Amino acid sequence: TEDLGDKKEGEYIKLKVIGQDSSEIHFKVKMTTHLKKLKESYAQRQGVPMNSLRFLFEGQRIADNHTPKELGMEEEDVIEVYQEQ
Amino acid sequence: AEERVVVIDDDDAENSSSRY
Ligand SMILES: [Zn+2]
Ligand SMILES: [Zn+2]
Ligand SMILES: [Zn+2]
Ligand SMILES: [Zn+2]
Repeated sequence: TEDLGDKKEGEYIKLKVIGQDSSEIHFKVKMTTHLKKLKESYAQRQGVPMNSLRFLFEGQRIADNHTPKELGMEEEDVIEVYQEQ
Repeated sequence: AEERVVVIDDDDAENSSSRY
């Protein structure tokens, strides 16, 4: 049931999140996942507030409720992390 | 530095090899 629930939603894509120090963490998300969950996980692993960071896709700000589908993201796409302005 | 893959579960985030 859980397995059939998962596959209806499709596959995970694997994104690479590149930090200010050029370190890298990959995240798997589904195409309809809100990226706030990625932003929060990344911030949590870096020890900093989420709102101290801005997350860009091809230079565009990623909103909390953006999804990979909305952004046109694909397997192996990159998210860049910068300090909030 | 070792490879790091985090699964955003939304849903079992344990297995980062997963694709569904
Ligand atoms: Zn890949
Ligand atoms: Zn691309
Ligand atoms: Zn890697
Ligand atoms: Zn599931």
